Amino acid sequence: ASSTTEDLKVSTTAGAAAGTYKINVTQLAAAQSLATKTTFATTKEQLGDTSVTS
Amino acid sequence: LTANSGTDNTMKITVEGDTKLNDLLAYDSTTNTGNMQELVKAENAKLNVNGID
Repeated sequence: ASSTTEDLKVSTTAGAAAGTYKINVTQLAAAQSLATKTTFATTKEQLGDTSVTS
Repeated sequence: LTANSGTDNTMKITVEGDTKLNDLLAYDSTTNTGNMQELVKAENAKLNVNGID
């Protein structure tokens, strides 16, 4: 398989059919990112309580 | 089901010996009616070389 664009990459497994396909991409997958609101001072200062052991 | 390029390669399909499958696979491109929708439309290449079409 060969593509006319470099924004689209194409590979072929075993069993395809010959032809020409006209791809239009409308949206791209994203991933959820969650950030703590309360910025801290150091990456070793304790965050959870020290009363509990697990 | 995809055919080759050009307008001399439009398909007219029929299923003989079966009825459910014929309800599934049956198209007629002369009248543009059948049991199968048409995603792509056949065309010919048109170009112009030194003023000859």
